[PDB]
Amino acid sequence: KRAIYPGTFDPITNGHIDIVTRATQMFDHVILAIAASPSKKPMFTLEERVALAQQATAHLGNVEVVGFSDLMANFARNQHATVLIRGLRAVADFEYEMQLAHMNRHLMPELESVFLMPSKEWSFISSSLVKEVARHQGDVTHFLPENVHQALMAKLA
Amino acid sequence: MQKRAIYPGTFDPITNGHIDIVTRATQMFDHVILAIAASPSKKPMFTLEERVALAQQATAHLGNVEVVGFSDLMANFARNQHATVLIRGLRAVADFEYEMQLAHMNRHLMPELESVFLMPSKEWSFISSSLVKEVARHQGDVTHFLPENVHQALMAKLAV
Amino acid sequence: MQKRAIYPGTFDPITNGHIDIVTRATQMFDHVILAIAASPSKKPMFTLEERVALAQQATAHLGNVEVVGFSDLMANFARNQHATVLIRGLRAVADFEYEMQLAHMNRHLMPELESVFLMPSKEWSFISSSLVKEVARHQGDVTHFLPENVHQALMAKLAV
Amino acid sequence: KRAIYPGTFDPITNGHIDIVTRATQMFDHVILAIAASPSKKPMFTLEERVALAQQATAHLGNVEVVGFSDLMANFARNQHATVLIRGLRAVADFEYEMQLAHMNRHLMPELESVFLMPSKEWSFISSSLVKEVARHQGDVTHFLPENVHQALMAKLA
Amino acid sequence: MQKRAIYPGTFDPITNGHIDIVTRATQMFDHVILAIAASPSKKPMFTLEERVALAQQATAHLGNVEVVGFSDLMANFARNQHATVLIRGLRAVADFEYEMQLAHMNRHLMPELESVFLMPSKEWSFISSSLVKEVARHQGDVTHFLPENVHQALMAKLAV
Amino acid sequence: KRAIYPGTFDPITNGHIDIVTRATQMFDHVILAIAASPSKKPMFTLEERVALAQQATAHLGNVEVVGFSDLMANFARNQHATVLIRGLRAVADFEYEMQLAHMNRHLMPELESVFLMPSKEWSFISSSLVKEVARHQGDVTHFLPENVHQALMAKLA
Ligand SMILES: O=C(O)c1cccc([C@H]2CCC[C@@H]2c2nc3cccc(O)c3[nH]2)c1
Ligand SMILES: O=C(O)c1cccc([C@H]2CCC[C@@H]2c2nc3cccc(O)c3[nH]2)c1
Ligand SMILES: O=C(O)c1cccc([C@H]2CCC[C@@H]2c2nc3cccc(O)c3[nH]2)c1
Repeated sequence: KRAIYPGTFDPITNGHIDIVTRATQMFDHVILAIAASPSKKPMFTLEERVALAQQATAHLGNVEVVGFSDLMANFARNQHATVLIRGLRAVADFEYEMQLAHMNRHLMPELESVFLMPSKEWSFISSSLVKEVARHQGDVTHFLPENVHQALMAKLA
Repeated sequence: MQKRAIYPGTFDPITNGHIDIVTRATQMFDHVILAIAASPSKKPMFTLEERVALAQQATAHLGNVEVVGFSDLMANFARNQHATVLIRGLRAVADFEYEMQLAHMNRHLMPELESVFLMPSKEWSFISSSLVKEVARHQGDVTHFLPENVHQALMAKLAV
Repeated sequence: MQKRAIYPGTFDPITNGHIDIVTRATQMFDHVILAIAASPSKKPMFTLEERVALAQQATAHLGNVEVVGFSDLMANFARNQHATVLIRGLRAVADFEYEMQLAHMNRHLMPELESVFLMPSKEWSFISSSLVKEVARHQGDVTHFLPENVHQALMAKLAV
Repeated sequence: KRAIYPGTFDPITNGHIDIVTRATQMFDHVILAIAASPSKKPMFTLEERVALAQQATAHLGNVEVVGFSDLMANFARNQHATVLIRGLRAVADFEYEMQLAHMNRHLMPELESVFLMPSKEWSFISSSLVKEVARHQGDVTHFLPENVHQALMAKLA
Repeated sequence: MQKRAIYPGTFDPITNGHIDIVTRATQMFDHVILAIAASPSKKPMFTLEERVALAQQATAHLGNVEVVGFSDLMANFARNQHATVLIRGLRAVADFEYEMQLAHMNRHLMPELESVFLMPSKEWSFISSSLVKEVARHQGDVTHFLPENVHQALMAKLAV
Repeated sequence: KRAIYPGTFDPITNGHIDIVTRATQMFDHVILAIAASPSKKPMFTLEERVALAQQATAHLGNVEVVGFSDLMANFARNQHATVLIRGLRAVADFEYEMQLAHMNRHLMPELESVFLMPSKEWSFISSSLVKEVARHQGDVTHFLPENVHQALMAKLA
C-alpha cells in the first residue's frame, strides 16, 4: 500500500513530521511529495525544500522525499499511490481541503484522500506562522527539525 | 502491513453515505469492522438487532467487512479487536469541532489507534441518519438515501 | 412573475428578527406565507393557536403576509401552497451546516422550490427565540427583541 | 423585478451558470454583472470575461451580461435593481458575504442581498481551483461551459 | 483599578481546563468569583453542593478566588457582585456562534459588564466536562483531565 | 496593569476605537501598538497610521499610541505589558487569532491574550473592506473617525 503526503513544505515543520510519522505507521510506503508551488512565491527553492525534508525524515525507513511541479493527481498516479494524506488542524483548513479532495477524486477516483489530525503540540502552527516569527528574529527552535531551523536562520541571516 | 480498521457509529439506520464510507475503507485496509453502538444517548429508531441485520445485508457484497455490535467506548472496542485504525466519515455538514474532541480523546485513551477521516461522495455529503429519519417520520421521500433493505425496514417501522 | 414564498419556522415566539426577515421578503415577493410549524421537536412555550395569533397581530401592518399553521414537511406545505420560494433567515449566529442540509433536502423533495437566504438587520443578528426564552425565563429584560403584543403575552405566560 | 448577480467571474464556471439559472426562475430580469476587479489581478480581461459570460448564458432569455468598475451598490442603483444575488457554497464564504451584504445595505438599504445555494455538483469548485488545475494541464471540461473551457485552454496554450 | 471578575459555568465537574482559565483570570484581575450555576438545563451529574465543594478544594491554592453558587442570569449575578468583567473560556472546540449570542445578550442586559475571552493551554483545548463525563460513564480513563479531588469524587459517583 | 492592543491599523476604524475604549475601562494603561507590517503592503506609512491613531484616540486619557517593527512578544515585554488585547468579530478571525495567541504564549507565557467583542455596529467591518469601498468612491464616513476619513479621502484623491 503506497501513500503520498503532498504539500508546499516551505519549510517542513514538526507538524509535518508528526503527520508523515503517523502515515508510516499505517502504510507500507510513504512518498513525502513537495510541490514547487511558484504561485505561493516560496522562501526556499524546491531543491532546498527536498534536501531539508530528506534530512528531517532520514530516521523513518519507509519515507521517500520527492519534488514535483506536475498536477497532484497525475503525480500520485505516476507514483502508483492509492492514498493521499493531508493533515487537518482546524475548521478553516477543512473547507479548502474538501475542494482539493473532490477535485483530486474527479481527476483520479481510485486515489483516496485521507485526513489525519496532528498532535495538540502542533495544532496551532503553520510554515507561514513560523516564517513570520523568524523574520522578526523570534525563537522557532521548538517547531522545526534541527536542520530546518539552521537553514531558516541561515536563509534570514 | 495487515491493518484492521473499525468504523463505529449508531447506524440508525445505515444510509448510502455510510455504505460509501465503509466501501472506501475496504479499498485501503485489509479488514474493516463496521461497529454498531448498542447504547442510546437518545433512544434509537431501530433496535441494535435490527441495526446489525440491516448493516449486514447492506454490506454483504463487501468481502472484508464484518458487522459487530459493541457497548463500550469505541477506543476500548478498537483495542479488543486489535484495530489500529478508527474510520470517521467527514461529510461537508460534519461537526468538525466535535471530531477534533473525539480524535484527541481517542488518542489519549489508545495512543496507537489512529483516527482516519474519509470523505463521502458529494451525493451523500449533506445527509445524516438524523435528517433522513426526520424527513421519513414527516412523510417525505428518502428512498434515494438508503439501501433497498433499509428503505423496506424503515417503511415497515413507520407504518406501525 | 407572480411569486409565492413561504417563510417557515416554529416562531416560539415570533421576534423582531423574524419581523425584519418577513418584511424584507414582502419587499421582493408578491405573496408571503409566514408558516408556523404545529409540531414540537421539543415542546414549544406557546401553543400553535397562541403562536399564530401573535404572528398575525405582529404582521397585520404588512398587506401581503398570510399567517398559516402547518403540520407537514415545509417542502410538502410549499407544494400545496403553490409556493416556489422558501425563505430562510440567516443571522450571524446561524448553523450554516444545518441550513445546507435543509436546502439540499428541500431541493431533493421539491426540485422547483428555491431556498432563498435573507439577512436580518445587525440589530437582530445575534438573537434567537431560544435565547430570548432562556433570558425571559431567568428574569432578564427581553422587551427590545419582541413586538409589543409578544412582550405582553410572554410576561403573562411567565407569570403563571 | 430586477436582480443583479455580481462577481469577478474569472472565468465563469458551471457553478455560476447554476446560480444565474436559479435567479432567472425567480426574477423577471437578471443582470450578470462582471466586476473589473484589478486588485485580484484577473487572468482574463473584463472584455474577455463579458464575452465568455455572454456566450455561456445565450440560452437564457432574461439574462443581460454587463461589465463594471464602479462601486457595487452604485451599479445596482444604476441598473434599477432591488435584489443582489450571491451564491453560497460553504461556511468560509458565508462570513465574507455577510460583510459585503451589510456594507451594500449601508450604501443602498433598498437593495436586498439574497443568497442561493448551488447544486451539490458545483459545491466544491471555484474559478481559482479550476485555474489552478488548468495551469497544471489537468482536465476541467466538466466544470466549465464549452466556450469558457476553449478560452481557458487557448489562454494557457 | 480594583477589578472584580466573574467566571460562570455549570462546572459539572470542574476540569483542569477550568482550573487553567480561572488561574489565568487571577493573574489579571484583583478578585475572581468562580460562579457555579444552580440550575439544570439538563440534570447535572453532581449536585450544586458537590460542585461547589469540589471547585473550592481545587482552587484553595489561589488566594483571590471565591467559589459561589447562583441561580439567576450570569449578568444579574455579575451586577449583584459588583463585577465588571465576565470571563469566558475559549477552547479550540468552543461554539463561537453561541459565545457571540451570549456576549451580545450580556451587553444588552448589563452594558457596563465586559465579556473577556481567555484561551486555555493547548493541553486542555479539546476537552469539555460533557466529553469527560461520557468517557468516564463508559469506563474510560479521565484522570489526566481532572484535579485529584474531582477524580476521587467522580469514581465514587460512578461506583454507585 | 498594562495592556497592549497590537495591529496593522491600516487605517484605524470605529471598530478599533470601540475595542481600545473597552480596553481602557478594564486596564489602567493601554498601549495601542501599530505594527509596520510591510508584508501586507499597507496603504498608509507607519508614521501616518501612528498620527491618525493618536488624533483618533486623543479623548482617551490612558491610551498611548506607539509604532513597532519588532516581534509582537518582544515589544509587549519591552512595554512591561502582561495583557494582549485582540478584537474578535467572527469564527474566521477566531482560528487565526488562536495561532498567534499560542505563539505569543510560547514566546512570553506571562503575556495573557484576551479577546473582546466589538459592538454589533462594527461587527461586519474591517480596514480592508473600508479601503475597498473608498477606492470605489463609496461613502465610509460612518465607519471611521473624522481625521481618518479625511486622510483616506486625501490619500485616494
Ligand atoms: O460519536 C460517535 O460517532 C459514536 C460512535 C459510536 C459509539 C459512540 C459512543 C456510544 C457509547 C460510548 C461510545 C463512545 N463515546 C466516546 C467518546 C470519546 C471517546 C470514545 O472512544 C468514545 N466511544 C459514539
Ligand atoms: O428547521 C426548521 O427551521 C423548521 C421549520 C419549520 C418546520 C420544521 C419541521 C417541523 C416538522 C417537519 C418540518 C420539516 N423538517 C424538515 C426537514 C427537511 C426538509 C423539510 O422540508 C422539513 N420540514 C422545521
Ligand atoms: O451558558 C453558560 O455558559 C452558562 C453559565 C452559567 C449559567 C448559565 C445559565 C443558567 C441559568 C441562567 C444562566 C444564564 N443564561 C444566560 C443567557 C444569556 C445571558 C445570561 O446572562 C445568562 N445567564 C449559562
